[PDB]
Amino acid sequence: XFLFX
Amino acid sequence: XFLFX
Amino acid sequence: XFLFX
Amino acid sequence: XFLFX
Amino acid sequence: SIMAVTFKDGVILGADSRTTTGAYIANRVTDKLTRVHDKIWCCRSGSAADTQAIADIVQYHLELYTSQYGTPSTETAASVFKELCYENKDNLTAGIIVAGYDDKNKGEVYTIPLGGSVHKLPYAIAGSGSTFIYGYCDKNFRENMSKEETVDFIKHSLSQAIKWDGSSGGVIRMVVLTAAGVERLIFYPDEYEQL
Amino acid sequence: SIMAVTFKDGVILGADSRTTTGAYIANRVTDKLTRVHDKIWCCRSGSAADTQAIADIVQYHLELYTSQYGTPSTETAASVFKELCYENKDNLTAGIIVAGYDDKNKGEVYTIPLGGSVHKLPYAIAGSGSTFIYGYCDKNFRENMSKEETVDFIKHSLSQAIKWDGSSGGVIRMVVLTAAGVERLIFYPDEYEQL
Amino acid sequence: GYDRALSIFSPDGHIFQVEYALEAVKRGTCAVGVKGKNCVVLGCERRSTLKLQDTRITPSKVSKIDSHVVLSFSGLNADSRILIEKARVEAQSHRLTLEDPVTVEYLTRYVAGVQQRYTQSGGVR
Amino acid sequence: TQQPIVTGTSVISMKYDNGVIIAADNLGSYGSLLRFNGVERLIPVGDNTVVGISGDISDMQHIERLLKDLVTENAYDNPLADAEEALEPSYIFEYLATVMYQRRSKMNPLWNAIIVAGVQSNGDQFLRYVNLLGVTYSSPTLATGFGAHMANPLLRKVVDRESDIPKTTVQVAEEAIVNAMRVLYYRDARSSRNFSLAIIDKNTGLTFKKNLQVENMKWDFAKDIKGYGTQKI
Amino acid sequence: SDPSSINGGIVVAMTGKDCVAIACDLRLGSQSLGVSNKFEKIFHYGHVFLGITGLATDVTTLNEMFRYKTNLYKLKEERAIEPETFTQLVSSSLYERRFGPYFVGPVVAGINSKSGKPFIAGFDLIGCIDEAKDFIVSGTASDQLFGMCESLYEPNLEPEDLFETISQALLNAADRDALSGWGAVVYIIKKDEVVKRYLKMRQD
Amino acid sequence: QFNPYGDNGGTILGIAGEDFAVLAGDTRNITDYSINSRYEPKVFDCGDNIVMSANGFAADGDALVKRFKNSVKWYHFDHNDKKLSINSAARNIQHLLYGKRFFPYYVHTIIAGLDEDGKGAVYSFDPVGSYEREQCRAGGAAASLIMPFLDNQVNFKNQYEPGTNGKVKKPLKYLSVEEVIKLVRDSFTSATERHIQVGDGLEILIVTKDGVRKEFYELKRD
Amino acid sequence: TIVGVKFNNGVVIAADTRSTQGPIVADKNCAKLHRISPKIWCAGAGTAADTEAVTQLIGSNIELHSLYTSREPRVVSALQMLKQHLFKYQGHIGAYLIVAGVDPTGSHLFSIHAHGSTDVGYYLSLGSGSLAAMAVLESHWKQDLTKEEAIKLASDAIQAGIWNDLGSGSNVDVCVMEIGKDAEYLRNYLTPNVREEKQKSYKFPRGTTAVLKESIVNICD
Amino acid sequence: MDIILGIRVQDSVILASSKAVTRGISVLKDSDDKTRQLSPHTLMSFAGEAGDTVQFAEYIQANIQLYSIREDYELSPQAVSSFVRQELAKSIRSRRPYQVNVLIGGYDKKKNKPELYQIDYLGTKVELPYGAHGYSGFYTFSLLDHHYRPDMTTEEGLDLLKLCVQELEKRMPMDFKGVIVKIVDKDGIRQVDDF
Amino acid sequence: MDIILGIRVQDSVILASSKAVTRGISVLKDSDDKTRQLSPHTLMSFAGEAGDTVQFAEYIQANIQLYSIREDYELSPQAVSSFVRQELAKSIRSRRPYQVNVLIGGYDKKKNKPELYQIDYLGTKVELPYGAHGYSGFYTFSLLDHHYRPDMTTEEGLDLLKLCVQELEKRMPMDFKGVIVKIVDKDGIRQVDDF
Amino acid sequence: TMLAFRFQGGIIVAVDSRATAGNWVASQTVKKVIEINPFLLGTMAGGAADCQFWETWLGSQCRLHELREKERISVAAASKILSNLVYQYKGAGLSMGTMICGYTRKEGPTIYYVDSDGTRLKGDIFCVGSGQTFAYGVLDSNYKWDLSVEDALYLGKRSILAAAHRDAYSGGSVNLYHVTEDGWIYHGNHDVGELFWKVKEEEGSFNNVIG
Ligand SMILES: [Cl-]
Ligand SMILES: [Cl-]
Ligand SMILES: [Mg+2]
Ligand SMILES: [Mg+2]
Ligand SMILES: [Mg+2]
Ligand SMILES: [Mg+2]
Repeated sequence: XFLFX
Repeated sequence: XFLFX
Repeated sequence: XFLFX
Repeated sequence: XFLFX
Repeated sequence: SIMAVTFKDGVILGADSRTTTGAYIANRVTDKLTRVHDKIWCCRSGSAADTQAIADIVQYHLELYTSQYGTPSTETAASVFKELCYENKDNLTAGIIVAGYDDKNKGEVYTIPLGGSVHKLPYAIAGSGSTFIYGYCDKNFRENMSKEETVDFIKHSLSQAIKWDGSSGGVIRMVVLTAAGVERLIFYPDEYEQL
Repeated sequence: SIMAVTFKDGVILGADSRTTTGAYIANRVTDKLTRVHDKIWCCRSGSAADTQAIADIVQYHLELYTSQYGTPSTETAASVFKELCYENKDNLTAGIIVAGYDDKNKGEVYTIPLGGSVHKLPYAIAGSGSTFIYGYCDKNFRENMSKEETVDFIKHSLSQAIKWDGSSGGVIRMVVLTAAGVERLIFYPDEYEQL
Repeated sequence: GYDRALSIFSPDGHIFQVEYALEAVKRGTCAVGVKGKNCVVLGCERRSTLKLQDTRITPSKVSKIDSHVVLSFSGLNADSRILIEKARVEAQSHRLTLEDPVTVEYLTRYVAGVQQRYTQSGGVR
Repeated sequence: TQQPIVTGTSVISMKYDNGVIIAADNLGSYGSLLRFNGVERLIPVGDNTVVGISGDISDMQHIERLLKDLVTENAYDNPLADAEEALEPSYIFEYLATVMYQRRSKMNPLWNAIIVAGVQSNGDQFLRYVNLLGVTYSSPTLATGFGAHMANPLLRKVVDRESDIPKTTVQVAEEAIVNAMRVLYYRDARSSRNFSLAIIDKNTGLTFKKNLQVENMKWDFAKDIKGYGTQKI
Repeated sequence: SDPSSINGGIVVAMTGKDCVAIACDLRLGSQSLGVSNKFEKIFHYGHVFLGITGLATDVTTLNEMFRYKTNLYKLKEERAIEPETFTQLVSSSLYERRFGPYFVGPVVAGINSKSGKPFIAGFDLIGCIDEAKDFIVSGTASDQLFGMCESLYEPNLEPEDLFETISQALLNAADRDALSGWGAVVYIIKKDEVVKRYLKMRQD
Repeated sequence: QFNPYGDNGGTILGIAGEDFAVLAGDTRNITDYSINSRYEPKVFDCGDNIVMSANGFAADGDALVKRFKNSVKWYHFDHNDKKLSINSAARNIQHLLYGKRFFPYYVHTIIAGLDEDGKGAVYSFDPVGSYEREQCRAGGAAASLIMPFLDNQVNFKNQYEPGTNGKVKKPLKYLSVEEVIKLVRDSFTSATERHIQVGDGLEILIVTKDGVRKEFYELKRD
Repeated sequence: TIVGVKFNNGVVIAADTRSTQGPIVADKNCAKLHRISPKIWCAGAGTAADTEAVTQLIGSNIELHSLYTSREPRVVSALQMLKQHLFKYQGHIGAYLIVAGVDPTGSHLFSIHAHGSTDVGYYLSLGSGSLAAMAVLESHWKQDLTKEEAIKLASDAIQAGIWNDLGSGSNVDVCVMEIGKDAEYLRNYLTPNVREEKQKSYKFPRGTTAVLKESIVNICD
Repeated sequence: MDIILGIRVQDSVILASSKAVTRGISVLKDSDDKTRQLSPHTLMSFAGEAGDTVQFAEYIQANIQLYSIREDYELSPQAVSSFVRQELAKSIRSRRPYQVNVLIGGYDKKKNKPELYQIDYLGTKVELPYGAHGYSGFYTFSLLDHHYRPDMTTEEGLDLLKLCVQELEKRMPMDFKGVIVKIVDKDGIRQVDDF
Repeated sequence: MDIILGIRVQDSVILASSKAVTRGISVLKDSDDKTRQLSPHTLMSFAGEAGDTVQFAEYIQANIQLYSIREDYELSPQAVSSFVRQELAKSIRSRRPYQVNVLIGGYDKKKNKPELYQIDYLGTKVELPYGAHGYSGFYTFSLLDHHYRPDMTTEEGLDLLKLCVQELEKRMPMDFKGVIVKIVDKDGIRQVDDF
Repeated sequence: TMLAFRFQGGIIVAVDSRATAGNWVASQTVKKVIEINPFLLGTMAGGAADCQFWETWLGSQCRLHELREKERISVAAASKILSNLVYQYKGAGLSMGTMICGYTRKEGPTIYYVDSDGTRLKGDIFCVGSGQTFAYGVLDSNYKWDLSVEDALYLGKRSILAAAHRDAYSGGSVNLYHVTEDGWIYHGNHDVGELFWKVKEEEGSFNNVIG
């Protein structure tokens, strides 16, 4: 996997 | 199997 | 991988 | 567990 | 790397602009500072999908709150975030900092970690890159700082967070919340890297 | 929380005094600064058993080196540490900082992380509590500092590392390596906590 | 391990240790083998300077290697036991792998092979 | 069986008309922590070869020592050590390729991806890749890690096949490499701005450039990007 | 325990000049055991032909389901369903079971009665449409069929020539797959006549 | 955990004529969805009119070819420069492969050349040394695409004589080097279209009594 | 490989035409550019059935919304409806979309991931060949692109995917959405992967295949 | 449950079903009838998971008997087999599927033809001249491929069946305690008492 | 390999061993002798892992036959059983243990007494009036507890054994294809051909 | 599928020729009978390499025997060399089924089944492989000791054909051998492609198949 600061 | 660019 | 009557 | 800064 | 800092005239939100899929940077110009009300904003860390879905629901709740009861408090906004984060803790990965400006309460900062607990603080840091600046931020933070001092504090802090954290980078976005209104700031690598 | 800092007159090693078994503090007055030669010392982080076994073997190697070839260089000492840490990387958990004073080379610092790689640096930080002071140490470190400046730098740095890291605490031990000789320093909570 | 080459050639092309081993055989009590039309007979001398012997328990001169093969000998009695033991083990090993008892030729070839090995192995006579 | 601890990211390289270019950033990552910033991952062997190494830095330092020892061993009882019997890139590569495959075959690999760039005695360009599996391949452009995904596409636009190599100058080739290093800084989360670049030319020899920085970056458009969809402020 | 390769079987469909062909093997087995040598995998709803490979229970179930739906379609629309429309109905019906799918690889073949255009289409088990000018393949020997079709196929074949090409594509692909073969059927479809031929193939 | 194996993709194809034999292979080398090289040869002249390809895990393929080439060299030294017959090479390679039965070479091996009667020979090996002489064999990623086409076009399988009621089979006959190279090029263009790991270039090694000739053809680079 | 590039007076999206089934190419010329509304188009990567099904569903609901409100649909409406749908299914609907279009508000370019996260940009790339495409976009993109420059950059970004990514191949589809104009869908804008003439015709002599039975099939009532 | 065979001949369907019921290391019963009459001219044999087999057979029996009373009419074997298949086809995607394999032997009075249907627990229906479920098939199919003719009498069918049981009794590991044989023809269902 | 029984009576030991050799769903052989004569008055039956059984039996046979030739003397059943137990006791802590269970039936010529020893693969030796290995014991032990008397004749022992085989043929799941019976007495070892 | 049965007129040995890699049919022309010597045959089932390698090795060991002992090796001794070899590799994962079929003066016609888990059995009838049960079904139901050489050869051929048909992992062609007191005799390669239809027509069997 997913998009993850 | 399934169809998956 | 190898072949296998 | 063991001892472990 | 995200943080929100209260000061004399109100509060400033700060964030990097990096979104990652493993070691690949999916977005290098991300906006992690998001409006849930005119002068109530949040810093988003964790799952991009989860934090967006939450912020969208909170913005909906505070818009419906405003229609009926007028402007909500920063505490009210933090309560709505908490309610979503706490009740859905098993299915969410969201580390959110809620920051808002009242005329009565001035600048307020609420941090909401993974568990869905609420912590009201003078300033808050969060995200993977925050770990590297706990020492720095604790030593350098003062209450009732000026706007320019707070901007330098956030800039220097996130500069170090970005320098050490591979998961943090790109530009440093900042949002200034005062009685004057809402000001967006941006700081590019060529400036902050060589601090 | 361990660090070694080169300065004008030589090098200073610094460390906390906490040994843990989970969340229990097995020893609150540990000495993590250990002599492998007259003026070659190391900071020990990771497994207490592994780091002790390594330091004991290195001290044996450098004693046997001295008997045949005279005083070994700090680089030579770091090489012996590396050889053990690299060749037995699968069975060791040891993060070691090697610091020594030559008359030719003055103060030198070598850091040896988990992998067994060697890195020669002006100063080095390591251990669980180092993560919290990367930002602080990078901003505050200067080359060719005085003894008093370096002692303050290490004291302030480890103070923050101890404050944020639950795995770090107790007293701050320091060892000063100069042409003058070897000086042991200690700093108690009541002093460093309120910095 | 003791490596010394004890069995070696002499200028005249003789291996004295092998020839001196034959002298030990020549000293030993007489043993005779005669094969008839439907039988073999192994005759053996026993020297009569030994009275007060116990003939029940005294090692017999003729040894069974298997139920169908026998081995008599002349020379050093102690040496003969080592060959007989090896031959008896090989006899059982043959039955185990070939599912058939040894031929007399095969058992002989094995024992002869052991004797030969001790004529060009280091540290042994 | 290993796991890499302190790691180096992309190594990128390409052939041009008279020689080869190779580049790699000066970072030693400790997972997500950008721990070491003064790491040289390009190691020259003589005046005609450069070995660019990515992956585990402890294993890289081991390979440095092997190559250093190889030069010493080659000099022994060798009057032509600095002439006809000097180490060739092909000799240095085949040695590393032998070691890499022997170590993978003992289930104890050197956790690295290596590119040997150099110029042979006859002036021929040498560029070949080898990794922890002992897998070897050669191409007009070679890159490791993220470089394979992002650099190769850009470098292949310059040298798409063998016939494009004589048409490519050192100016054009270096420009493409420096551009590729900028793209990797934009998009690789374990990359640094500071990098080293090496040119091995059959005429001008070995040129080793240290302390290079990614520059002429585009960030200005970021100020116009607000929210993640609807947000106007 | 891979539903798509328990029973085995193959389907292939090709276009020609003003004609389409669809062929299938006759094998139904339980892994190594061959059970039936009469298990046809091609059905038709008016002039629209559907071949289905994969789990035999789902092949039978979907046939009964599309007969059901095309019968109601015809009663309400007062006309036979066309291949383009039927293709969309198959896609709809498969994606309806997105998180509990039918373990099938269906293949639509037919000629639009209005335009006269030859039409073929293939699907994955969750209803993704694979439309093609040339050929569609499906089953346990899909790799083999892809290789045979891609090399043997040429455009604008006459029905009698197209028959030879599709037959040779199926037969040689089936002979390199353990779970396919045991007989074969080929449908040659012209605008207003359909010929069905049983091929002689090796029964091992 | 460390995985000592990898898949470098590519596909190879061996066809035997009356007085010749071809061993073809694409020049593309891949890992996952990345192209490593568009031209990395994996069909080698090993000497004594034997051509060899070990397709699959390139590292194991290079090691095997390297060891067989070395086996040919020592065969000359130990047996008075005697020519290694294709049948003798095949048996030698079985022992090379089976020697690592409990840590295999992850490769499909094909060798081609002439038998001792001067007739075209192709031998194919599984990863652990089982070998068989054939007129025809495809190996590697696109073997499942190419092989049934070769059955049809080289061995005339499922092809009967027209008008004989499927009673008389199409008679077997040797193919000309010209007809074989047509089948190789059509096999590889078909495989390139439908297999993502196949493309870039095609390298054919043709073996006659005169020696080993090479032919190279471009393939699609997508 | 799918890309989106903003320009002066609108936005352009592009895609390759390869559909895979493991290492096999199932469709050499499949359409990955989908129409949500007349002037809102969607490039789709990931699970093929999911991208088509989710794009058709939101396209259906957008049409009904457009009729209900008597207004031309907005890109943010398609974006919001898609992301809320994908989020609800927690990434199990494997649709990775680049959503672009023009509406009364202006020209817009977004990306959506399977888990329901959205991104804004002037240039975006999704799919297995996104890194090859993004390398080209990062190298050649600039502010104030013309229509013809944006099409060139978009098709170049797809070509990088076609050549260097094994997941991508065949042709380049483009859709240009300019403000004040009809959206032009350029199906097979580039065809740089034409199959070369075969060496031989494999047309069989009639009667080659052995037949057991013939029968006329009744299709009529 | 283990061995169920079926042979369709000229004028009848013959079902053979093993009598053994085994649980653990004990044969609990050696006279078990693994069949239910669905209608006067339709018989279903069954084998599979304990409990499921009988529960399923009796459920089908009840449904067919209900149909017979409602319409005062006997459903065709084809109709009954299609009904049974649909029940199993529903079952396989249930929370707990019926793990039951069945043979349906029937005589169609309208067509004057015997019909044998083999249906597995997945709902996989086939009409066959001879059928088997479980390991039985691995012996009987090849045997019947050789010895079976389509124009055989009931007596020839019983001799052909004896040849199958003999082969199974010779080569099968488990003792299945012989078979109960039943014939389905124009005159209905009858049991062969001496087999 | 499955069923091996042993009954010690007044003047003899009787061993019964199943004739079936099964691999998968095929009875490969129905005439297998699962015994080896160790000496003229000592017989060992065996059951367990395929290959191990015969390899172990023949290894013991070879060792006992070697002893007989060397000493021109027959080892007592007690001595042979102790030797066999020690071999299995060694085996169980080997890299790959012999998975073989044995019964040793012998007639001691010095004591003029029959002796039955039951030894499992662990090297667990017991002298018994009657013994069994595998699932056989679960039926035969209770049966022999009831019907066995110590003063029985060989004929009475064979009738008692027939009662065991009948019970096993009735209640055992697997078809073990009857038993080979062998008697060990003062006159040596002989086989009962009609059982 | 491979069988070997003893009868009045010696031994019949029949094997298929198929090689599989899962569901991929890798070959239809594999030799599964190894000709050890003019009086010894070895059948091969399981791992292709394991069988092929170790049975050619067995042939070398049988040759060394007759050089050392000036006498042809017994079928018992030959089978036991292979069984003792595979037993050393027990647990290592060898996959081999073999029947060592041959004639000697002392033994007469003899068949030994030897597999990779160390089993060694003398017997009159054996069927080994994925399709052994299909071969058993036909062979057992038609087997008599008093079969003629002509009928025995056919039954062996017909039994493989039966397994080639039903078993998905058997087929290609039938290889026939007849072992007499004078040694082994090859009785040809029979492609199932032609043999199936020839047998169906002539015998009237295989009524399950569409004629
Ligand atoms: Cl975001
Ligand atoms: Cl300590
Ligand atoms: Mg960074
Ligand atoms: Mg087949
Ligand atoms: Mg391709
Ligand atoms: Mg078959």
